[PDB]
Amino acid sequence: EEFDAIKIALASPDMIRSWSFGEVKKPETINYRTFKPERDGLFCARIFGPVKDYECLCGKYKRLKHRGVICEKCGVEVTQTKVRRERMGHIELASPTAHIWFLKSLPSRIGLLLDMPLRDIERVLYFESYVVIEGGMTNLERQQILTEEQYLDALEEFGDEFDAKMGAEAIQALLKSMDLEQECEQLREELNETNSETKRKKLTKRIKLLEAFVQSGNKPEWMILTVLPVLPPDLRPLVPLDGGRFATSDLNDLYRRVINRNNRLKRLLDLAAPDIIVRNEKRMLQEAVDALLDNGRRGRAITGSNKRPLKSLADMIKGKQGRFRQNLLGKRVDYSGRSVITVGPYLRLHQCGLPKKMALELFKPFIYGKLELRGLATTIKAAKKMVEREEAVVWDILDEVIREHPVLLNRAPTLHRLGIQAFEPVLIEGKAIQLHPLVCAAYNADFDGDQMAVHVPLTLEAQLEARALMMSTNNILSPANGEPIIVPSQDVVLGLYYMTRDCVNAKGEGMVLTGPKEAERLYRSGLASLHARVKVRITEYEKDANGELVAKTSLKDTTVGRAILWMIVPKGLPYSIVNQALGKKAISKMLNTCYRILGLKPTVIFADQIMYTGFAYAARSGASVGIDDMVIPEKKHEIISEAEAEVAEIQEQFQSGLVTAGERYNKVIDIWAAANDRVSKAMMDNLQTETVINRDGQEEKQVSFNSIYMMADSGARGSAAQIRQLAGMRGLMAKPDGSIIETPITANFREGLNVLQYFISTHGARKGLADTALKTANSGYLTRRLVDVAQDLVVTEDDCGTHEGIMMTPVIEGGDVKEPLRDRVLGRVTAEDVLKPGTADILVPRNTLLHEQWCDLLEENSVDAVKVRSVVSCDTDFGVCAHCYGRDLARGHIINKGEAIGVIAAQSIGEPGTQLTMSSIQVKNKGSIKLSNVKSVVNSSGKLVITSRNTELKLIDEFGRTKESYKVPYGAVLAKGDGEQVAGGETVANWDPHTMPVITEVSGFVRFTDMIDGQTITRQTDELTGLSSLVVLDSAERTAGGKDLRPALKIVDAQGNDVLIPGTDMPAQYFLPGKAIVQLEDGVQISSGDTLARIPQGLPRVADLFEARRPKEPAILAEISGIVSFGKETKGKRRLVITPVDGSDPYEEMIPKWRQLNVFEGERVERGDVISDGPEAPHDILRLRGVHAVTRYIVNEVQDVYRLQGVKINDKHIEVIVRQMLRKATIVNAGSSDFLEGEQVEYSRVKIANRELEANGKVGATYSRDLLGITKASLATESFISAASFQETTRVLTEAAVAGKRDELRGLKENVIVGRLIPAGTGYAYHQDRMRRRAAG
Amino acid sequence: RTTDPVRMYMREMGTVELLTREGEIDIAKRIEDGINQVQCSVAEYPEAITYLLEQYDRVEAEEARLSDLITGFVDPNAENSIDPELAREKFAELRAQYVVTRDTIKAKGRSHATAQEEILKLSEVFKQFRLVPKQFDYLVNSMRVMMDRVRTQERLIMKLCVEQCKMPKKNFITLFTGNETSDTWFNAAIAMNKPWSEKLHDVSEEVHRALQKLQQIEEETGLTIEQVKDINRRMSIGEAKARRAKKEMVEANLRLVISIAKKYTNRGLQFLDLIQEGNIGLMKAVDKFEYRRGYKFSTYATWWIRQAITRSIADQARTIRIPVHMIETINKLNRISRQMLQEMGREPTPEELAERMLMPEDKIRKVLKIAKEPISMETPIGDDEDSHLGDFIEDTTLELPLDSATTESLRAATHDVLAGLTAREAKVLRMRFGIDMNTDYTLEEVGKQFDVTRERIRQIEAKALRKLRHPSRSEVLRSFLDD
Ligand SMILES: [Mg+2]
Ligand SMILES: [Zn+2]
Ligand SMILES: [Zn+2]
Repeated sequence: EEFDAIKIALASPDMIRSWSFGEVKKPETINYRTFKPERDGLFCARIFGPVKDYECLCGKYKRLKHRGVICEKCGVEVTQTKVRRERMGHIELASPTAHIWFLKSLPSRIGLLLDMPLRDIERVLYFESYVVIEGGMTNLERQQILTEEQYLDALEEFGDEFDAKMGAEAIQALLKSMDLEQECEQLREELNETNSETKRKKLTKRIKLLEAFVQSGNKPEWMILTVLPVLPPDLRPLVPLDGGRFATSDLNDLYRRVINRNNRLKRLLDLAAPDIIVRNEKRMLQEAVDALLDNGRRGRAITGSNKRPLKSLADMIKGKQGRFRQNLLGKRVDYSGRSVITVGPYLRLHQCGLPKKMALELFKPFIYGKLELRGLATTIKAAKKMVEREEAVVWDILDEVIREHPVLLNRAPTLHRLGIQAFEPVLIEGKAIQLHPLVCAAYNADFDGDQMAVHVPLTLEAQLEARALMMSTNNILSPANGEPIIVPSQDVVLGLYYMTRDCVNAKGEGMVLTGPKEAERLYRSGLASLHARVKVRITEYEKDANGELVAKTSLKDTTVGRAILWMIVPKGLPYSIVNQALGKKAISKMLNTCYRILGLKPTVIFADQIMYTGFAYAARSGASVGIDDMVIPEKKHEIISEAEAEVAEIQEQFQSGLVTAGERYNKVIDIWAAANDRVSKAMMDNLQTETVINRDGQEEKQVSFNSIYMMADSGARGSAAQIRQLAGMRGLMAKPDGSIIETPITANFREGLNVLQYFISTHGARKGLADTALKTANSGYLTRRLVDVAQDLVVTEDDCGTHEGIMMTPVIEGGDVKEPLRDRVLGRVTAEDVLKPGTADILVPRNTLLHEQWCDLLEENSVDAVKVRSVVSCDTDFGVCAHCYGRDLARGHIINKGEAIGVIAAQSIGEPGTQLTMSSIQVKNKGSIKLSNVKSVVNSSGKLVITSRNTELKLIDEFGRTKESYKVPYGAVLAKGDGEQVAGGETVANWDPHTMPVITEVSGFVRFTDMIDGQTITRQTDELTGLSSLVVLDSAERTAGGKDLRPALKIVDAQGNDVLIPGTDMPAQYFLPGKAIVQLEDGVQISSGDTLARIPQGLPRVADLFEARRPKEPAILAEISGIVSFGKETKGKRRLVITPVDGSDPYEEMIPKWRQLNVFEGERVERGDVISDGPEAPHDILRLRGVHAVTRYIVNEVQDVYRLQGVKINDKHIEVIVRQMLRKATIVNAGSSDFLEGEQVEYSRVKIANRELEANGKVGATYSRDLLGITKASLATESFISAASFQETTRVLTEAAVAGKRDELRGLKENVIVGRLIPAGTGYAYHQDRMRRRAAG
Repeated sequence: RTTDPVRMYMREMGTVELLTREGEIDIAKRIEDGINQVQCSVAEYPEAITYLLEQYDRVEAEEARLSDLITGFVDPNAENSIDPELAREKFAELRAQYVVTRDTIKAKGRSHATAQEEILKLSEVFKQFRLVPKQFDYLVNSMRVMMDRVRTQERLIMKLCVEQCKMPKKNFITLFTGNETSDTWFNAAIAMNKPWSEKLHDVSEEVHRALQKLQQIEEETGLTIEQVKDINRRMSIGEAKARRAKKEMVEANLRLVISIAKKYTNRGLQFLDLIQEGNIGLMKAVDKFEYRRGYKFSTYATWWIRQAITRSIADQARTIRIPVHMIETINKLNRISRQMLQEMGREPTPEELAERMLMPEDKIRKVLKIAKEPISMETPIGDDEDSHLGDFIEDTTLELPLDSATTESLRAATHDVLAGLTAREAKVLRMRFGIDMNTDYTLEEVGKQFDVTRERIRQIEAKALRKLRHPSRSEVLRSFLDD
């Protein structure tokens, strides 16, 4: 069985000769009584193989007396009956025909080769016109079409000296004529002549085709076909039912029609007819052929009596009911079952309820072997009927076996890895699996009708895999982010909040105990309040010594509950930690810190006991919701009366006709929103602390004892808006239009809706519901795409010895920190030695793990930037090291190599999203201020104003780490300078949000030069004031006389000389586009910082983001540094006269100046400086920038997207899929291989790592790096089988076939589909054994 | 951008219109002319005439029949139930023109006018005999090949001489067509004193030897050479005539063809298949038609095509072939059902029609069991696209690992039991039934390998039962008793 690799190829004719047993004949099947095959047809036993034991069709030859005899009555043979499925017959052809995939798909492969278009070839091969096989007289030409009548002209003209024909035969002759060599050298040559772009591309295309056929050895004449295989029956069967009424394939008629039409054809070739019918028949032939190959491709599709079209061969390989997705990747399985699911509250972590008969059914051969071992059921039939008796020993044995035999657990959707688990069995008297409740989380499951299913660890390898990997102890932190996933959900947390609580009210205040035990004596004797602060001693511990506990006791005035709750503490911990009412977040950090500090099991056991005590006390705690908990505040009516009077006033205004309707819309909607807010304040203050309870004092209040509020405060259920829904008016309503309604709701659920109000609720209700139904497909589609890219990657290595990657800095901008740079680093490994602001204090030797000792040790330090051996900066051929990744989250340690990184990345990423679609500047506080890469000016007011748009202001703290960062317009007006100290709450910045200022940093007289009324401009003289200038019109409105003359008001000295840009020799006057209208007159002065002019006025988003979708409106960038001016004057678009400092000027491109410009016609930029506005292209960024810019860009982008919904995932998940979007770099020079072609950046980095190495200095070729859209990148891959499995398979088949492709079974998909072990993780070891075996031969 | 060759062929037959009513008779005239002129090609022959009474007395002397052949042979058109008396008349006169023609073809040679017209009379007395089926065609295959042999010798010598010589061809043909018997041309070519012809002159003995087997076939075939050389072309032309002329008629009535076809293009099969078979039935109506009957041609092929269609759909058109007899009786059934419905107002029972159809309920219920068609695995009997019917079937042939364990534990116990047996008999019991072998040994061979005794072996069968059956090892068998 065992084999190394696979290889595609064309089927040569002699290959079917080499596969064949017999040409076929008449198509009939059986005798309407004797339901038995006829011969040389479709179910002929003779050639595919025999049906029964050693019998001919009549029964003449049998018994092995006639061992090898073929029956001379029927020509029927003697053998076993398995070879049916390995053999294939064949059929010879009366004509030749061509294969369709080499025709009809994009680039033709055949006329492509020939430089003859398709429809030409059609018109030949629909048999409607002839065409020159060969210009015998070169008077006519090879590849020359000659109509049925023009052919005649040439015919009676010449006769002999041409070959000019029609049909597959002519094409055979031609392809058989043409050489590969001469064309190939001549193509390579005359490329040199004019390698114009489309031309050169086409040259390359055909050249490749040529040398491909050369080197594969595949032949073009074998494109044409004269023998065709045949399929065996049982893939196309014919089978009965009770009525003697059968069932058949979609296919058998295809062969039936085909063979019959051949029969007709040959029959009519015996007879020397006109070729008209010959044509008609053979067109029916090719019809039947290519419809077999693809029914519903070419013509009106073919149906039976069904009127459903008939399934092609191709269809069976294709879509989801294609093989790959239907029965090769997902599969029915033996030894499994399913169930409704209920809880086991009392259970332990490892345990799972198990309806015993399920295991009974499932653990059959175990106990049968066990009874032959015991011999009570000596034989097996005895075992069956004894099983059937229900002997108690059956169950004794079954408990005996089921011990330590672990099991699997499956809910659907198994969206991420934790949607299935593996527990130990425990049996139960019922048909209802129990489970440990807390893990509804990972399943997102609930006891409302959900279901689950099971699978069996038969092999011990699976047994142990299970027990070590999917034992629940293993996996309790998410691998995506570092939180526990066993958060105690709703009731437990609440009973907890009840206990650990501090009334003043109940009783028993200000006494002393030795420890919590006698408080239990009280409380279980029922003597003290439990949520009641009272003095007592404790004795806690701490491992302050080198992992050695530090014992001591002392007092606390603590609640009785908290005192008791200490009792479970495992011996490391303070009492301060247990000094509050323990928000759900609190419990999270509890379990966190326990695991962080001790290890797993104390936290485990702690957790179980916590669940248990929660059950106990929340059963004790007393809990109900009712109608008197539901309280509405009183001061609500007259607020609504105020609203009524005010809307009546605004009604009177709109009646009067002063105020408009949309104004009024915003007015009314805002004031209703304010009313809702006031009601919210009312109800919250009237509920949360509504409770006045007195202890040894007149009056005092504390947190409420109402059920509803404590449900809200625990985070178990409820929320302030939800309580508003039941109690208050809940906001307002958007109709399905997307509008928002003017009259919100008045009453609540407590009072009772209106007819209309609920009728109105309906709209947005159904809206959100259809969204509930219909956002998920996006997620699954997305998900399988993502993983389809990224399976191939697994850790290669431990250290790649590589060099620095990207820098790490926090994301605090807009407000405060949004990822602590602490948190950014977490588990990562440096790029380099790294020091402290106390300088020259290195702590990594270029790389260490960075654990919370380091994280806090350097949170002390005010360092705020570090670099890391990046995911992408890694350089291993075929994968990576482990260092460049760092730490396993869900473990909590550096990965040991050999595990799939892509899969968990996508499960991290796409799992959550299912839910997740659903002027001036003002300092807040005091601190230093930083503005860099800045050219600005002390304006005429005495403050800084920008001349370099790149600048943005920051609020730096007094230390130096930024508090805020905010953009600032070009030439905006400040009240402050850089690197100063200024009070919080101050509007430093100001600008008209419509102006785009034209500040003059030169100071000087102004004169009306270059510019004339109505010519380049208008002259508008303000009716308002009296002071104006020459008033510049827009692109269109100026009269075209001076629209080819860039208008420029001009600055000069007294002498009329242009005031140079001070310090530079560049003159300083402004070429004015529209809206830059100046306020001063001729002869007047501007100063430094003086405006001459003022210039007035989602989920699929992320789909576009990672797809590398490239927008419609680029905010384009400076291709190269140096000065620039504008280009040709708008034949559709204007252009851009580049002028480098020292390079070459000519590069210009179209500009829509209908979309605003940023730079002006005498203004300089640096390369990579933005020029237009809108969105931009990342492709340009990579084309211009390196890696870190764009990398950082999109990671920040989409992390902000999901962090809107408050969703936390680490970066490397993102960093890694990027490198799979860069599997290719396009070449620059040549000499190694061909000139440019997009080739593996990996293999590029090899050949340069060999060829530019001492092989040469360089023969080879520089390159540029290439992006690929994920869905195309996937396809654009070495392996084809993966590429055959998900999308656009057919063309992939062809493209592999043409070239003699040969896969090598490295990928996950590749080695799964073959039924081999993984080349990674578990079978990593075995596979690398195979690796160094092949190394070892 | 039309993709449907329906349009192609309706358009391109659209080229040709209907040509009738003398073209009917004028293709007929050209073709009967070609026929009678191939028979004039037959009127000419040399010794080749040693043909007619040979292969005709071939069929006479052995009691010439009146089954299929003479339904093929002469049966003249009257512009019958063959008489056994007129046959015996016809087996006497033909022998006379033959024999009186032989010596008169040997009298001075062949160019003789009275003899020539007596051979034209020999044709005339042959020309009462129609141009009738296969043995004629076989008697003509004779000529089809004898011509090709003549041309084979041409090809051979044209190669050998003209491809080699390659300048000298003029004088060769001249002196050769001139002399043709003796080697008087060679030295006539070589009077011009050609040294390379002297070099070849050593091989002249073999050159006229290469002419010997040239002239050998002359005896081996027996030609008047010019005569056959005319006869071949004459009949070739009498063929070509019809081969052209009929195609006109064929292109004519394509619209009758397609029209009649598109009655039984109910959804029975398909357009063009009916159309093709109609072309067939036509072309066979074309081979046979008489204008002489004086009727419109349409009627004729309207029969012929109808036949062809009517049974081609019955042959094909199903995944189940049904022979025609069932088809016919199904037509009986379906028609009579409807009359009985009108008569009844309701569905008649299998018995009522067992009476009226005139056959018994056996065949009724029988045929009723038969007449339905296969129903296509890929149907989604799952109304939603979840289950195409192909899934729910069972695989009822293969195997049970449970029964595998059953039979394996069995055979294990079998041989474990056979271990406790007599050695003299152990061997026997192995080979007697074929245990542990591909074999089947039961008898005399054993008699010679071991002992000729045969029925004391039977007594030892009784022995072994007694050794075993009496509860000694029965208990382990009895667990397989339930099998
Ligand atoms: Mg549910
Ligand atoms: Zn047989
Ligand atoms: Zn690495």
